Amino acid sequence: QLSSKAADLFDQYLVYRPDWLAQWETGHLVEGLGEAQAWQAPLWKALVEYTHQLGQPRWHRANLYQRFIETLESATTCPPGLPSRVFICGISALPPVYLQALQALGKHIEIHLLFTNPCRYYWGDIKDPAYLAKLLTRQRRHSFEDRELPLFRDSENAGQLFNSDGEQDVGNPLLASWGKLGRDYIYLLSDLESSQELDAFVDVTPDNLLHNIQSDILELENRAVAGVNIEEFSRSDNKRPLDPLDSSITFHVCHSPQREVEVLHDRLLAMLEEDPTLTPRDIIVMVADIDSYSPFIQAVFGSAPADRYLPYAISDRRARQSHPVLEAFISLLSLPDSRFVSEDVLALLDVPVLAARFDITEEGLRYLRQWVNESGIRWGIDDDNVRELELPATGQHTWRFGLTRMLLGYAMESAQGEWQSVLPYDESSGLIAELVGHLASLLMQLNIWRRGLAQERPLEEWLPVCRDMLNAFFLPDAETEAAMTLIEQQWQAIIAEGLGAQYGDAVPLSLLRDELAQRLDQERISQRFLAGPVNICTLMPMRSIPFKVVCLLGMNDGVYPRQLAPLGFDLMSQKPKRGDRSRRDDDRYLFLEALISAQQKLYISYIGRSIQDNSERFPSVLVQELIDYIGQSHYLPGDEALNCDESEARVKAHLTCLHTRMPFDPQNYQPGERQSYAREWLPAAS
Amino acid sequence: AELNAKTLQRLPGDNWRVTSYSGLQQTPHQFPRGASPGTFLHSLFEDLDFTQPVDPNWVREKLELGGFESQWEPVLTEWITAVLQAPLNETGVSLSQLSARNKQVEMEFYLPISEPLIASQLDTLIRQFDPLSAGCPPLEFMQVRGMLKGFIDLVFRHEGRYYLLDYKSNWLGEDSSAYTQQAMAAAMQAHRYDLQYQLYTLALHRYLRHRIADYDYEHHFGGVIYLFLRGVDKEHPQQGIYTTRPNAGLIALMDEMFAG
Amino acid sequence: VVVEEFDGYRQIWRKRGVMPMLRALMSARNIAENLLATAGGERRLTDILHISELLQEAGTQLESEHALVRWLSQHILEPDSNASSQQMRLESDKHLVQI
Amino acid sequence: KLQKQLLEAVEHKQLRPLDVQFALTVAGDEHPAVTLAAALLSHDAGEGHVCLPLSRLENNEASHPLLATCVSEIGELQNWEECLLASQAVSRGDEPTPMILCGDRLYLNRMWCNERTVARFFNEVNHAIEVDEALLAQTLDKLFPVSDEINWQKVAAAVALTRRISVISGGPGTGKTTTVAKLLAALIQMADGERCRIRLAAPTGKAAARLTESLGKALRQLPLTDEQKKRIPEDASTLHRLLGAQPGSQRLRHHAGNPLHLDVLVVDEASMIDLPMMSRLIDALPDHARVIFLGDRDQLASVEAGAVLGDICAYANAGFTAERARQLSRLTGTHVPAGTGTEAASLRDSLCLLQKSGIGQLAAAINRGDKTAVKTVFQQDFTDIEKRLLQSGEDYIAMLEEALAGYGRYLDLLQARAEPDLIIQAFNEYQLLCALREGPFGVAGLNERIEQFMQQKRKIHRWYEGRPVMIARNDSALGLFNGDIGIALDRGQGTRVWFAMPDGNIKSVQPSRLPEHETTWAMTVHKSQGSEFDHAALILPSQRTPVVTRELVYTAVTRARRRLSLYADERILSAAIATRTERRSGLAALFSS
Repeated sequence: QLSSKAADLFDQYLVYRPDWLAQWETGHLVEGLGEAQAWQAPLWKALVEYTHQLGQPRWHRANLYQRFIETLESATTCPPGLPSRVFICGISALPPVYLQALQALGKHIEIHLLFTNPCRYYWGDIKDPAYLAKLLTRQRRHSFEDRELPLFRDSENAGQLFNSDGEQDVGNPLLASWGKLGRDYIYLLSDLESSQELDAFVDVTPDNLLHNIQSDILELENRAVAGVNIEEFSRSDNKRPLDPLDSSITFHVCHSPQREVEVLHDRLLAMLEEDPTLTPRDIIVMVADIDSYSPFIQAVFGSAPADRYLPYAISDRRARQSHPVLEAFISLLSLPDSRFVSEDVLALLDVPVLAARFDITEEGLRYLRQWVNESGIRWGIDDDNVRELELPATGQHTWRFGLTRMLLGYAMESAQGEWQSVLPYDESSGLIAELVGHLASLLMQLNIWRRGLAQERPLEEWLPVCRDMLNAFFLPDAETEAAMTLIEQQWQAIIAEGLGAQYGDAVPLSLLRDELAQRLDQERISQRFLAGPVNICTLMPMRSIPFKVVCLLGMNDGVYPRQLAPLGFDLMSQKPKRGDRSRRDDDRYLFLEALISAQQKLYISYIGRSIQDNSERFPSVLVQELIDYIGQSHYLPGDEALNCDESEARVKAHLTCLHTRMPFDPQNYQPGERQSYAREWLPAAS
Repeated sequence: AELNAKTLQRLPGDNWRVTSYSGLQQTPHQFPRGASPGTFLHSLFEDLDFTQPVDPNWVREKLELGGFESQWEPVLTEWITAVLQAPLNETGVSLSQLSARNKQVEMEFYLPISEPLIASQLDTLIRQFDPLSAGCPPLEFMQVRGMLKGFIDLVFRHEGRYYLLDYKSNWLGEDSSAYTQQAMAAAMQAHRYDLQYQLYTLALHRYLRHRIADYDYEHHFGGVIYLFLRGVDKEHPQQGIYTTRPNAGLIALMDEMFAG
Repeated sequence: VVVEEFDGYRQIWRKRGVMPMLRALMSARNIAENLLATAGGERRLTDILHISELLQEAGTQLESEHALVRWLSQHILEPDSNASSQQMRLESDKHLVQI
Repeated sequence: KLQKQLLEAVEHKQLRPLDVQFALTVAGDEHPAVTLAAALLSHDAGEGHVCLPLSRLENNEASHPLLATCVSEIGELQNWEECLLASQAVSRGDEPTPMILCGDRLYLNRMWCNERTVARFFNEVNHAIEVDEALLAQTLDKLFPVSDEINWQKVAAAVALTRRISVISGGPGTGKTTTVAKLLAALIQMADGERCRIRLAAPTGKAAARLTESLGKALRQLPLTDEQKKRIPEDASTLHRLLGAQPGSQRLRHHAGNPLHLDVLVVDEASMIDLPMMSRLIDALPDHARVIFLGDRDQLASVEAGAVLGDICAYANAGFTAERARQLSRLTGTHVPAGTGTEAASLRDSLCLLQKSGIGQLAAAINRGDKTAVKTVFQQDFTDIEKRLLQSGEDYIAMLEEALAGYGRYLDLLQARAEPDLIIQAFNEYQLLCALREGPFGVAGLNERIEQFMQQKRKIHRWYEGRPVMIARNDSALGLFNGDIGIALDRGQGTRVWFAMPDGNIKSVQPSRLPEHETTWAMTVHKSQGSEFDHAALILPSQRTPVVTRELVYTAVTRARRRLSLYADERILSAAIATRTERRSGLAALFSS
């Protein structure tokens, strides 16, 4: 566990901190760095020295790029083997090391950076008061007219750039809070000396509430009325008028995840009906964790009637092909530590492949369920297994006691008497007792493997074990050959990494078993993403696809954003830099990407009240900051002059809709704006 | 009180999907049969270097990584040399003669189909110009509109003429001459590989038309090559390889059919 | 004929899951409407839908349909007591005396 | 040890996993002679053999070459009795031991209690029922018109009435059912005021319904009053239903505690009664109940491993005791022959054989030399018997050609699109019977060649339309049992196999709902017992193998109602007639004591 967590930091130290490892390679220490950095410099120094003893190549991502930039700094314009032109598309976050290598690469290969930013002006930070002179360069437009920061040289001093840090006001407060990622990124793009930047921006004509916000973020203006003075605090007409018929930005309060998605299925039908051209492919639904909502997404979309049915595709879901084959094999690797409870061995017979190898039919397993129960098979398999756990040896209630009790009953009737002090089991005297012979051949194979898996073996001795265990315990079929091949592929790749790293010490089986559980679940499948059914998947950083309808689920406070704490001894979190990436800033910038990506309607849903105890919940701070900016910058046509706060909460209550607790609630079927398309509960509501 | 539930009038959705040719159809013989042995046979030629001969230490480590024993490698490194040295079509192109500059391995193409593709509206054009489409009934698939997917095993150019290559193994029970000009084409009609190379050519034709400036079909196209791994033998050059060139009048009407 | 409709329920059971099959069973038999008509039947219906949610939860983890029935029978013998397995509050109880 | 050596037998498929694991647990760590001796015992007991005599295990001429691994273990001690009895896994019957060694035959305690219960019930616990000989003779005189000659049917009725337990042996078509009606009629007429409770039983529901209809036609030929017709039994049920055998468990509702409530019990086709069912039936019988068994000595089910009736009628060839021959002479009013010597008194007096019936002349010549067999199949042709010499494969194809002629009427009715009920009766007009299971001649051999002959000829194209199917194993849920036939056709609701219930109603079953099914165009001679077939054909291999036996060919000829055909070699068929089935059961050894 320590060797894996440290290898993850050295990898991050390679990318984002090449100068550190450069100082640790010589043995010197960095001045002004967080504690625990002491013992880490030798562990990297020894690592470079140990990999040198093994003869492996010394070059690595840290020390390599500096010579790579230097060899491309002075050289001929035509190095061999390099492509004509390279494209960078969709990536809004890059470390400074990569941009330094791409800057020196621009002298030969033409690189085009495709970068989506919400603001057409410069919202980035500033280094020094003399650094803005280099940021005064023009930005070329398709109109060939040069573009510069707004207000020209007046906004530089202004209140915008303040003290020694970056921009203060940053225009729209939504971009300043959420856009902390793109801040440093656009700051690194404008730092390139030889880069030629040109902008093409399509102006969004504000009409709907959605186009109003995308405007304010694009033009970089604050439309929220703070009410600094009582003259401004009174009249509410100075805000932007909001139409009551606008469905663009809506917020929905639900009870449980079930009822939440079931309401989403009704609102998606209302959006498909209200427009002549709407493709379910163009509609996306993003969830905090797709694995928690996956059973509910599949249920409501699979239970819809024919005319009501719409195609759906779940993505980013953890790829699982055959569930029992993977789970039983992991349980088979626990044989040396297994107590061999009767229910566990019968759970191994639940897999049809494990029963097919021993040819135990499904109709015959029902006889084994009653026989194991009545013959007194409970505790571990053998008597030696009992003493191995340091429990007193009994001789009864074991798989050997039960089998012998069952085999003795086949030969001799229970009415005769005891023989070894084991009473014969009379239930099977006939041809049905043949299944006892097949069950007895299973425990023999379980006794052989549990004794072989207990001893620690070098990595080269663990290679055949997976191939020998699969064919012995399983009889492959057309369906399970794919999953069993993925087992041998992942199992042998782990040992190939161990043999490739020259590890000659013996390893216990408990280490490789837990390593299989981690690497096997991390596999996912993106194949069904764009296939054209409605897209369901978790929010993925750096992935932004413009869509007409964008939905959001699981916005409850503490669920989003996704909280990943640093290792706590990591030095990068102590002294942050520009290009440092944190999962908190990734999800906060993802909520901004999802806001600009929606071209028509935006769907945000969260659980306001827990359906169990009927308590109060809260939406994520990102959603809370959004509904606060909507109410302050807009007013309803009913009252053009009321008050700043009174019209605020009036707009926030109008966009927020509270759906009922149960699907049969008659409130859903009342004629109006929100009406459920489910006809199954229509007679129940009546 | 009175209540009602809204009912959708228009269809809930139409068919827009991204599917491959699999969504449409829906001694070398002693080698094991299945999906795992087939993927291993393909994995060989994936990273294989054609110009350099076969190294026995490389074959031993590939079967070791795949889980197979040393019983194979002596029978493999030989058979592999017989596949790379086999001449192809009329020009007698050997696989070892291809430089890495002309090699393109595992091409993934996306071919959009605009109007909905109807089975009967297709096979009639197919069976018209294609003699291989006479056998078997017409292809049966639901109306599909969207992007088409596919994986090209190998694409290479020789003498300024591009070619198309694909790998098939299968054939659990046959070893000897049962792979022949009549029998190989008989299985091509059985597994419906006819449409497969016809869709692969339309793909490659559009890619060569897009990438190459001033491209012509008849000039730069060398035809289709279907390489059967287990059918390659040192005795018979014809066994194991299958070569057919589209009529050039079929792709012209096919490209117009998929465009509109 | 009942064997025919129960066979059709088994088909939807295999192709979809527990929740869609119980939805089709309640829609065809019209038991959801009949329970709301019976006095104290809405409390009965809230438990049926909540179990259908837990069976859909445990149905995604276990692909084997018989292991799903064994999971349900195992939880029936010994109550799990989990908070998510606790009985939900009936609707309209806001207007009822709270003990 | 011999453990790993026994693990090869599983891959060699010479032993089941039940036999190997039973051998490791019971014998344990003792000499490998005791381990393999329980291994071959569990194997023979699995195939149905009752015991394992020590002389067969010692001789190298035995099967399972794993036996040749015993010379490296047992070291040629030449004493199997001293080695086995010394271990705790084998005893003389005093201790509660799994295996029992008594008469040089080693076998399980289960088979030991079943052999002891059956052999004792026939030797002991049976009482000679004394009734008036004058009145009993007057009743039999009114049933049987001809008193001038000795009537075997009259002795069969006299022996069954005078003795509690009795067996009436005879071939098919010899008038067995008619003799039972005379026995039941004379039984009800004997006791006017005493309660008479009669029960009809068969191992299979097929022959059970065959017993009810045949007993019904024979009983209406005799006059009876309303009280006698009130005591006439209603219908017959399966022996498992009579004992109340549960489908799930092995328990019985009767056993020792609850006796069957009866006066007399008639079990038809006792040949299919294996030793377990005979021993389970004996403890269920009260002390006042008389039981009568029906069957033949030469039926293959009687000589099969685990059978009872085969060794019981083996002593019937000796004849009646000297005293009973005088007693039966005073009863039947004729001269009853006396058997020479005294072997077993109680057993020989409880048995009777009916010798009065081309089918009958051939079957009677089977027990005699091959000179009468070859002469009977040859001259005059009998119109019921034909012979085709089969050596080369060209005569093997002509065999399949006449095989189509027998199914000619059946194949047409399939292609004529008839109703299932008539076609079920039509498939009983022809059947194919073959000795071996596998090879060029056998169940596995013919079914492939026959269906290939159905591909070459266009009669039926291939579950295929019009296919006959038989059930391999019993099913309690669907009401169909092993040895029953069905016809699969599309009535327009779907493709379904149809069966004929004993009540006459048709029962549709989906093809996936059948527990077990197989191609019935050829049947195993043992599986066709109890069924009737209008035309039949026997298929015997050109190879010489002990599998072909006398009782197998006998049950093939007796399986045909009227028409019969044969394809066999005169050298192979006649030589197989001389060879008879060897039985290892120690029942006949206890009767000699």
